[PDB]
Amino acid sequence: MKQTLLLVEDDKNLADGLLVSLEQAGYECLHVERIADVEPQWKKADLVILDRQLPDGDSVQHLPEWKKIKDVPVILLTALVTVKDKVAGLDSGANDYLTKPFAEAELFARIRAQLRNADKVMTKDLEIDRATREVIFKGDLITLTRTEFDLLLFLASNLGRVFTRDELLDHVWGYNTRTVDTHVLQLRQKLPGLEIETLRGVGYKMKA
Amino acid sequence: KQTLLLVEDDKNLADGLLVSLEQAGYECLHVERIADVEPQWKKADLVILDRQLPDGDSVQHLPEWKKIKDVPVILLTALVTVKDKVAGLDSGANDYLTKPFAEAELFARIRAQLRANADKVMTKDLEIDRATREVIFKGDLITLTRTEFDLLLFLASNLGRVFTRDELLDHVWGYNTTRTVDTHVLQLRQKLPGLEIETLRGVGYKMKA
Amino acid sequence: MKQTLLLVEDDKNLADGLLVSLEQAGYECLHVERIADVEPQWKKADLVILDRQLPDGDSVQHLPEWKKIKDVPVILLTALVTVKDKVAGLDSGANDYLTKPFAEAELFARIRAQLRNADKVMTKDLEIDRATREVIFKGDLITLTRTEFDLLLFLASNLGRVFTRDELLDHVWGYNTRTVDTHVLQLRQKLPGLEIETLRGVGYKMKA
Amino acid sequence: KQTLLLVEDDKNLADGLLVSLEQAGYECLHVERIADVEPQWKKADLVILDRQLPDGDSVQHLPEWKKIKDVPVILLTALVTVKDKVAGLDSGANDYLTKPFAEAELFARIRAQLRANADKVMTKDLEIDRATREVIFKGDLITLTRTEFDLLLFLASNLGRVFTRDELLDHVWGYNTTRTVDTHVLQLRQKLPGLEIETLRGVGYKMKA
DNA sequence: CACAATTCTAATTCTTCATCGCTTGT
DNA sequence: ACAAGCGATGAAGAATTAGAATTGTG
Repeated sequence: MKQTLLLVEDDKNLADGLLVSLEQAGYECLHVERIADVEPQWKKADLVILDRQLPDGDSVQHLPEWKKIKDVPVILLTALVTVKDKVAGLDSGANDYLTKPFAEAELFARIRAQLRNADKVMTKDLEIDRATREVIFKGDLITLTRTEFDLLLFLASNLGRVFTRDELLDHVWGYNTRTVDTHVLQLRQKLPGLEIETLRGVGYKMKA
Repeated sequence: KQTLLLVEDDKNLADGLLVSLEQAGYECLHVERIADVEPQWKKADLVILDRQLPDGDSVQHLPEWKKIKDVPVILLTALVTVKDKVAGLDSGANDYLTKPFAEAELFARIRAQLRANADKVMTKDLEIDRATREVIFKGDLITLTRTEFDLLLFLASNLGRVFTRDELLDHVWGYNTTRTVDTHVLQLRQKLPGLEIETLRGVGYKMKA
Repeated sequence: MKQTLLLVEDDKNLADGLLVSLEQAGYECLHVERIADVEPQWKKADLVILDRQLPDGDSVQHLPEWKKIKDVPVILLTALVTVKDKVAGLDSGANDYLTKPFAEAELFARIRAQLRNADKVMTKDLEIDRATREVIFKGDLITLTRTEFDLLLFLASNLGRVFTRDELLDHVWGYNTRTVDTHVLQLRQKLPGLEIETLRGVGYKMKA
Repeated sequence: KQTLLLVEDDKNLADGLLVSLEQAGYECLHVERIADVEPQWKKADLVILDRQLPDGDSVQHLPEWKKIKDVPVILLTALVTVKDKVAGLDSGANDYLTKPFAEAELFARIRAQLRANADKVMTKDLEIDRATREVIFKGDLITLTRTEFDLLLFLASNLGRVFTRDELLDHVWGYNTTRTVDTHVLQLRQKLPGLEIETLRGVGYKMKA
């Protein structure tokens, strides 16, 4: 019961308030205010909420080439009026729509219904299927726990990315110190040929 | 090719919208009552429902239909109340419309939900039949309750797909009680011997084969 | 030990969805749109939410006589952001203020903060404290269940009120048929001398 | 008679605000560091706290301060994001205010929080010492783990009252996982035989005394 | 009265935390 | 070599599935 999430919005306290309810909801969040920054986080993202009027042009015009990267449930949430925009937003690749002042439970409903190969995460000699929660290393499946599988998968999708151990507490356990090492050592000592290059202070990324 | 379906008792606008939809390329199906929905649900690849039909409300019968063919169910009604948009979409509904609608708004929500036998299952061990609502494990006709008959069917459709106990009370029961499922499988190990249901610590339950 | 709630807002959509994620939350709600309609819904409540934009005048000018009845946590929220209005809203009896745009979680945080003699609701030969959930009837103490005690004190606060059998179901059972009859019998058969006057195939009511 | 307190390292702004309260008449205290924030917590009927402090954060140590006296508190900080606002309010706060503010705004929020031996307790058969974390239950000396002492602590504080297991996790354990309390009382019947703990099937637990 | 959800309850599978010692660069 | 930091060690305290009569109920 855990997936990923993305956000795009320039509004300040409304993009802030929404991302509090979702981190209280249990879906990890990425927040962006520049189309120049949406290319990095797209592959990481399984879902996208968007706004229409923004810097670097109208976002819907920059949309379809990101759809071309991944078939991702994309919802344009924005203040605008015409049904012409509804056709403008949904003739292209898109899978719903909303509008202006709204209630936050409305958005939570339209995205909950959309939640219900691409399901794999392949890196180097490793197949991770979360529909079964099984890992394979050179044709060998080793069973892990819900927390061991969590940290490994977050770094099975994030390649070459380093985050801090305090950040790993709030990214593997969800919203609310030395376990990070004694269990990544549970991983090294139980997965022969583990390719996690330890670092100093700041610590963990996956080369490939 | 492409097929669809619709359910509407109001005559003038329904007849006219399927005309423009028959003018459109799609081949069209239509009924006026809920007893006629289950006949052609299968051959249809997309449906259009309403909340105010003659023979009752369409949501109470919905989730059984998505478990014969999971096709995009687009609700359409005069109920602009947001609590319907909640009960609808948190039942097996994808999207809504407004009671009057722009025609190109409707189609745009048809393509957007199109671009992105069925009664018999074949578990290597045994056989399940949803018509007679029974089970045959190596010849034995096991006696189950509806609760324990229903949780096995949603799992036999997605075997090997482990899911948490919180995402099953929203899938066997109605969406939106208590903490129970641990005892509902314990009875199925008690009466179906050697049934491959692996239990994971802190994760969930799943069927391997 | 769940409790009550109340709402005063003429704006319909933002009062529509606001009560959704509260019914999703687990507190029953009351929906008002006139100050002449605010008077009757007060005593039954531990909490009160209020708007300053109302038909039939300024809501703060009808405020202290509601404080007289019960000292209730009554937040305010409006398009009036002036600290002068904050002094107006808070010199008089209240506990908080807010702003038109928010996270729905801000209210949720600012209502969980207020929850923590008046615990009782007392009727004919009946003493019901919700903090212990024992019934005292003519002096006798008698056991109940989770739902038995919940519907008994439901009709204990509501004097002479009548809800339909379907209305009693969604109220005492989780959101989103014959038991209402058989359980009110497990109420009569438990305690004799209970003024549940059955009506015409319709509803039920506790008179006094 | 009416007392209150303040916590801030900022020098002149704190000086001008406590003088206004002394101009307001409310007898007040002030501490500049967390080193002495704990001593004078008892004498105050209200506390104004700032998280921006040189010797660390304040919310990370908030709940044990309220756990000694349930007096309302207010947070004042340069962190005006809603994620900081809800985090403080959910971790035991009682109100909130922005960083740059007017005076009567504070005052009106001082009265609004005013108009509506705390270390040892003695109950039947239990004579509890919270400082040394020891209990003498029926003549014997009992010593168990920490969480099993904070659990019999908030119950020993609000005893005779029931609380659902959901309302204990955010009240005894760290908020800002269900099969636990069902087992945490079990060993309380193993180590404290004869404890006066009734249970409510479907509801929470309580101490009968 | 049948059916179902509760509390035990009993025996494990996992986090977290000190301690030595060990891996990086300073 | 020194000086922070990072393997490892292996526990002990949390969770985590399994039975039995009880309780509640649509």
